[PDB]
Amino acid sequence: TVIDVKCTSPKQCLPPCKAQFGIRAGAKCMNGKCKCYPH
Repeated sequence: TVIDVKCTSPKQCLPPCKAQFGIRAGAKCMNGKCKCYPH
């Protein structure tokens, strides 16, 4: 998934990823915005 969590690092997208997107869900950054892994 992609959220409009704007990023300097994966860190700041990891709590929304684990919010709504999944149990062990992960997050990384590219182009200043998140690319969330819902697993």
